[PDB]
This record gives sequence, structure tokens and C-alpha cells, in this order.
Amino acid sequence: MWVKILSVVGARPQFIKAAAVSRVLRASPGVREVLVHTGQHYDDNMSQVFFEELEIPDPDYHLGIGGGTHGQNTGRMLEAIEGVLLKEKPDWVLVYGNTDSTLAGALAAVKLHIPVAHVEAGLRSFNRRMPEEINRILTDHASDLLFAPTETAVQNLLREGIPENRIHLVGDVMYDAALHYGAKAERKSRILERLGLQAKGYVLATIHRAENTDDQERLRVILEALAEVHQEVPVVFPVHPRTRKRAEAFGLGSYLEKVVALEPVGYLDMVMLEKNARLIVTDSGGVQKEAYFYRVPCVTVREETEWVELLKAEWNYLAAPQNAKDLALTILHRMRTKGVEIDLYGDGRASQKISDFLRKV
Amino acid sequence: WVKILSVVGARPQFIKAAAVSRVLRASPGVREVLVHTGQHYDDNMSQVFFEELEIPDPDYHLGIGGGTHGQNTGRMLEAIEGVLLKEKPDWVLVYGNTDSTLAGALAAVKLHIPVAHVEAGLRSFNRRMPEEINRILTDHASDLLFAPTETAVQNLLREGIPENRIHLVGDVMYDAALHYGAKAERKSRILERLGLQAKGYVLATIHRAENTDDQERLRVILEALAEVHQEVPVVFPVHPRTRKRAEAFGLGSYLEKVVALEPVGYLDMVMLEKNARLIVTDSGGVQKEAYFYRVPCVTVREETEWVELLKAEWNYLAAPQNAKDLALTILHRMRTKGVEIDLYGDGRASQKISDFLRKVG
Ligand SMILES: CC(=O)N[C@H]1[C@@H](OP(=O)(O)OP(=O)(O)OC[C@H]2O[C@@H](n3ccc(=O)[nH]c3=O)[C@H](O)[C@@H]2O)O[C@H](C(=O)O)[C@@H](O)[C@@H]1NC(C)=O
Ligand SMILES: CC(=O)N[C@H]1[C@@H](OP(=O)(O)OP(=O)(O)OC[C@H]2O[C@@H](n3ccc(=O)[nH]c3=O)[C@H](O)[C@@H]2O)O[C@H](C(=O)O)[C@@H](O)[C@@H]1NC(C)=O
Ligand SMILES: CC(=O)N[C@H]1[C@@H](OP(=O)(O)OP(=O)(O)OC[C@H]2O[C@@H](n3ccc(=O)[nH]c3=O)[C@H](O)[C@@H]2O)O[C@H](CO)[C@@H](O)[C@@H]1O
Ligand SMILES: O=c1ccn([C@@H]2O[C@H](COP(=O)(O)OP(=O)(O)O)[C@@H](O)[C@H]2O)c(=O)[nH]1
Repeated sequence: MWVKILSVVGARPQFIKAAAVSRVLRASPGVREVLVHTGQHYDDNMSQVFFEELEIPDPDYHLGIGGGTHGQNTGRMLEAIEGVLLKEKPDWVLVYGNTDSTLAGALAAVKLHIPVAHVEAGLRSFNRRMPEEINRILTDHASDLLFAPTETAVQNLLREGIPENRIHLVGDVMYDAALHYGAKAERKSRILERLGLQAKGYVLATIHRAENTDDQERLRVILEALAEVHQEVPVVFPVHPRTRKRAEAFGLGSYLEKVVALEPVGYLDMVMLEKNARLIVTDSGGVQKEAYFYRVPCVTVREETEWVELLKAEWNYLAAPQNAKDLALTILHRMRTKGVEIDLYGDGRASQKISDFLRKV
Repeated sequence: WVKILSVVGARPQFIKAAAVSRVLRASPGVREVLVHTGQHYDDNMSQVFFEELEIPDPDYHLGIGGGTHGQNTGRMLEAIEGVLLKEKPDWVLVYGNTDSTLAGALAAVKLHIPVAHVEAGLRSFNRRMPEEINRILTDHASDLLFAPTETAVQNLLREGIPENRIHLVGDVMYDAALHYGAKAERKSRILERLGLQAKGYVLATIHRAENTDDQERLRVILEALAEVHQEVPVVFPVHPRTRKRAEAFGLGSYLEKVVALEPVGYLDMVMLEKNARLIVTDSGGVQKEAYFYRVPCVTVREETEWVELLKAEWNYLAAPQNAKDLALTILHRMRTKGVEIDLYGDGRASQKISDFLRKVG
């Protein structure tokens, strides 16, 4: 009767995915849900605020593992998570996205013959030097079920020999999350007030990819470009903590004072800020999809994206950070554009289709 | 001129590394560093190979072993990453498909260090095996893939890995057998010491987890060997996990009904394999080695990765379901030979491999 579904989460974006799938498994007939928090994101504004605001039950476990190397974080999460799998003996392990926590969770489980489902599977940058590309490839190939959010993602899995019958195109659970919590965002978040921002009276930015923040010249191009954009249209920038650290370390911390820079915000503020932005500048996977949700034009500050449908649809645009002034003009040019009318990422019921496919198989 | 670091951990890894390291020591300017994970630590599992096979002492002994998948893999991951940051090698070489192989590849790849997999692309199609996971994830984590067979090339192509990263080089274990054959013949008295002549016994090894971790499959095997022994002597160098399982299950007494040894060194092993009437094994290398010597083999498994041995009739699977049948199969196959065919290359897989590591850029 009770299938036990154990969820491994470690990062902000995973807490948000999980909140959509938890909601649905909670009120599932005879499903017990166990939640493990790897500890990867520990700070109040990267972790706790999402459990509080998205009504996610307290983790059954917090492994408290974070802030080391790839080897340390992964290695220990592997040992710790196995310890919990041995105690809890679940029927399914679900992993999310593509961090070291995703891979450690999966790898812990497959070695115990515990089935593994990958929520958000089959995405590819085709840059194998990226640690996130390796995590998603190794995760997909270790899983038993692959919950694809797009047709591209499905073709990507088929191309690497993974069979039809283990792939389910379910759309994106982060679209579910945006539907379920938008109202709560309306009636709780006053961030437009607190910042004194008029709706569609600003540009919203996030930047945290390692290929953008570890490289001084890239990080400088971006912060220069955003400060120019701000002269013309205010830039709001909840600054990822690693990004903050890197810009302080290379002596770029002044460009952050020259825009409206914030510590990281919870999901409800973020929804509000995203919704009411004239345009969104990001290097985030989640934020670029979210821009499309609200039909706000987007610029992706990378050489590629895994979300190729947003480019085809013209809601999203690549601007690699080679030149501060070029990137500024690209941003400012794109804010009076829009994309075509199209429905991606499903019906807002990816989580429920996932719940269903898990009680059958 | 270029630094190549090897991660070995267990007996079959030392035998493969031996062949390759012999070629690399000849190569102009190539420094080798050798990391022994600690996975095998008994002297007749580790030390003996280093001595008889002329392998320089490991540059590092991490001393990890005896734990779960989680524990070993995790601790190895962190530890190898430690060495790799110290040694900053240009290449990491990983062999076969133990937990050490995988910790090796994962440590290396998150550090942007090229990984070459010796013995790449083999597939059991059984994901319950820890070792199937191991080679799948290793192959997907590698930049070079030294495949030993045309099957393994095909296996890799079907999982989306490009032709340009796959090289069919043959098997370094044939290079091994070839180079150490005269030495084993000259130095091994294993026959004298046991009181055996040629062709007047049967050699057996068993250590798969799937065979040893399950009481009833192990009983089947031990009883079937005990029966065969009544008809033709059975010589059984017993893996320590296999002995420790036999003791914990009460099945110790079966090992008196055969010629049970402690594990032997490569030199004694060659002589045993060479002069056997039939080999019965759940081992990877031993299957191939039985064909090296034109000795019929029986593989006490549900599948093998070495499928060409079945097609050429050198080998024959016999899953352990029934003591009486397993014994019968074993005795029947004594009367068979395979077809004359060359497999596994010309004995210079190690040179091809060295050649590729140097001229890769
Ligand atoms: C490039 C890359 O690999 N990315 C992977 C990465 O996600 P990601 O890039 O989106 O990181 P991230 O931007 O922190 O999260 C966004 C969320 O935070 C919210 N968000 C953002 C900022 C903020 O201040 N407050 C806030 O609530 C936003 O509203 C939004 O909902 O980790 C994910 C994970 O493992 O699950 C993978 O699915 C991704 N893989 C892909 C392919 O997109
Ligand atoms: C089933 C499986 O995955 N197997 C993998 C496994 O090796 P394996 O199954 O062959 O274990 P194993 O039999 O201990 O050693 C054989 C050698 O020991 C010598 N040997 C054996 C017994 C003895 O007493 N003395 C001795 O010298 C023999 O002469 C012989 O040369 O780990 C390997 C590794 O990671 O490198 C993978 O390459 C293998 N994958 C394959 C695909 O064969
Ligand atoms: C999951 C994994 O990596 N499996 C590999 C491992 O099997 P193997 O059976 O050796 O797996 P482990 O390395 O986990 O060792 C199993 C157990 O054997 C005992 N032990 C081990 C080594 C030793 O010197 N003394 C001793 O007593 C310990 O109790 C240990 O836990 O190496 C074999 C080589 O022979 C390979 O065929 C297997 O693919
Ligand atoms: O709660 C948190 C999470 C992360 N970080 C910082 O942000 C970095 C992000 O690294 P993490 O391992 O979390 O993410 P990855 O880059 O591996 O996806 C960490 O190293 C820390 O410097 C932080 O300050 N607080």
C-alpha cells in the first residue's frame, strides 16, 4: 500500500522543484514521503526561507554537508545519504536538477538497488567541461526513470541510448510551482514597496554561473554592463553569495553599489520581482523559464542554454559576456522585444503526472 | 614532459596497470604517479602482484577498504581528489569497474583533468551489479575510452559517445599473459606443491557479490564443486570475501571437499589456468585467460560482458540454480573446445594506449 518516496535536495532550485512534487505526494492516497536535505545550501536566504514560504515539511534529515570541494561535498553526501537509505529503505529515490547533491543521492541509491527517478532529466549544454553537464549526464545514466520537461530533453536522452520506456515527458515542475504560489506571492510580498519600484519600472538580474563568476574578465564585463543599463533603467540584482564573494575578491564590489543590489530573496519576492520586470538578465536555468512564464523578455548571459525552446520562441536571447558596452546595448535593445504565443513546460500538472507514473511503475 | 596518474585498487587493476606501466616507463619524459586506493590490502591480494609483476611501489596508499559502496566510494572520492590537487597530473588512468575506478573518474572530471578508461564499453545489461553502474558512469565521465572488443565499441556508440573518443586497442590482460608467460613457467611450482599434473584437474574462482551475498546461490556452487571434485580434482583459490561469506553462512565444510587454497599470485595463477582441464569462474579476466590457453570455460553467471567467448564456444554460462545441474554442465563442458579465432588484439594494447595518451593534445 504505502510506497515510500525519498526526496534528495540540496540547493535552492531543488527546494522549489521539491515543493511542487511534495504538495502532490503529501495528499497522495498511500504515499509516504521522506525528505533529505543534504545541507549544500545552509544560509537562511538560500534554504530556510523556501521551506517556510513554500510550505515544505521539515526534512526528516539534514546532513549538514556544504562549502568544500567537489570531492568533499560529493564524497560525504554519498556516505551520509547511503546511511539514511539503509535506515529508511524507500521504494523510490527522487533526485532533482544537476548539483553534487543530485549525483550523490542517485549514486547512493543505485548501489542499493533502490530505484532512482530524475526530476528534470535530459537537459544538455553540450559543454562537457562544465560540472553541471557531468552531473546531469551521470545522473540520467544512473536513474531508472527520467522525467523530461521538454521534447529536446527527450531527444537528448534517446541519443545517449536510454530507452523510450524509461522516459516520460511530463513538462516542468517549476511551472507547477509558479502556478501554485503566484497568488501567495501577490498577497504576501511587498518588495516593490520596500524598494520603491514601479511595476515594469526596472530590469531584474541574477548572475551566478561559475564560468561567469570565477573569471575576472567575464565578471567585470557583466557588472560593468549592468551598471550602464542602470543609468537608463534601474537594475535590481539579488546577488548570489558566491557571486558577491567573487566580485569582492576581484575588487569589483563598487559596480554592485551602482545598481540596486540585494542579498538573495525568497521565492515570493522573486515571483513579484520577476512578474513586474521590464526585462530579465540572467544566467540561471530557473529564472530564464520564469521570465517566459510572465512573458517578460529575457537575456541569457551565456554562450548556450539548455532551454533551447525559449530561443526558438524569441522570448530569450544569448549574450556572451565579451564586451561591457555590447552586452549593455544587447540588454537595452531586447527590452522592447517579445516572443511568439506558445505553451511550453506543460499544463502546470507535471508533479501529478510524476506521482501517477510512480504508483504504476 | 607529461604526468600520467593511475588509480588502482584491486587485484585485476594491478595486473592491467602492470602491462600499461611497463610501456609508460619506456616512454620519453612520461612521469607516472600511482595511487593505490587501499581497496585490496591482503598481501596475496595486493603486495604479491606488485612484486611478481615488477610494479614500482605506489606513490600513495590511501588505505580505504572493507566498507559499503557509499563509504568506500565516498572516502576514495575525497581522498583521490586530495592527491590530484597535489599532483596536478595531465591524465588520470582508471581501469576496469570497481568503486575505485569510479571514485577516480569522478575526482578527476570535476577538476577538469582528462580521464582515460582502460577496458571501456563493457556491458552486462544488469544494473543490479555494482560493476555495471561503475563502467557506465566511468565511460560517460571519460575523455578517452580504450575498448577491448568490437562489442564494447558498439556499446559506447549506442550510448551517444562519439567515435573520436573511442579507440579499439584490445586487452592489456592479453599483453599481461603474453609478457609474463615465460616467467610464470620458469618460477612457479604450484603444480608440484599441490601434487597435480597437467589436464588432471579443474580450476575454479568465485567472488561476484551476486553469487556470494546470497546463501542459496553460494551453497549451490560449493555443493556443485564438491560433486565435480569426486570425478576430477577441483582447485579453488578462494577470494577472502568468498571465504568470509562461506563462514558466515555455515558453508565452510564444503571447502574441505575440494582443494581450497588462499588466493594465489599471477605467476601461480597462469600455471593453474594453463594446465587445467576446465576453468569454472564467475570472474571477468579469468574467462578471457581461459581462452588465452585454449581451455574450455564455464561462467557461473546469468550473463557475461565477454560475449564473443560464448559465440566462439570457448565459454558457456551456467547460472547457479541447482547443484546437480551446475555440476553436470561443468562435467559436460570438459569435453568441448571452441573455434580457433584471435581475440583481444596482438598483445600491444598497452603501446597503442601509450601512443594515444601522448599524441592526444
Ligand atoms: C545551469 C544549470 O545547470 N542550472 C541548474 C541550477 O539551477 P539554477 O541555475 O536555476 O539555479 P538558481 O538560479 O539558484 O535557481 C533558480 C530558482 O531560484 C529562484 N531564486 C533565485 C534568486 C533569488 O534570489 N531568489 C530566488 O528565489 C528562482 O526564482 C528560481 O526558481 O540548479 C538546478 C537544480 O539543481 O535543481 C538545475 O535544475 C539547473 N539546471 C538547468 C539545466 O537549468
Ligand atoms: C564482472 C566484472 O565486472 N569483473 C571486473 C573485475 O575483475 P575480475 O572479475 O576479473 O576480478 P578478479 O578475478 O579478481 O581478477 C582477474 C585476475 O586475477 C588473477 N588471479 C585471480 C585469482 C587468483 O587467485 N590469483 C590471480 O592471479 C587472474 O589471473 C586474472 O588476471 O574488476 C576489473 C577491474 O576493475 O580491473 C574489471 O576489469 C572486470 N570487468 C570485466 C568486465 O571483466
Ligand atoms: C564493488 C566493487 O568494487 N567490486 C569489485 C571488488 O570486489 P570485492 O569483493 O573485493 O569488493 P570489496 O573491495 O568491497 O571487498 C569485499 C570485502 O572483501 C574483504 N577483503 C577485501 C580485500 C582484501 O584484501 N581482504 C578482504 O578480506 C573485505 O571484507 C571487503 O569488504 O574487486 C574485485 C576484484 O577481485 C572485482 O571483481 C569487483 O568488481
Ligand atoms: O547557503 C549558502 C550556499 C552557498 N553559499 C556560497 O555559494 C557557493 C555555491 O557553491 P555550492 O556548492 O552551493 O553550489 P555549486 O556551485 O556547486 O552548484 C558556496 O561555495 C558558498 O561560497 C553560501 O554562502 N551560502
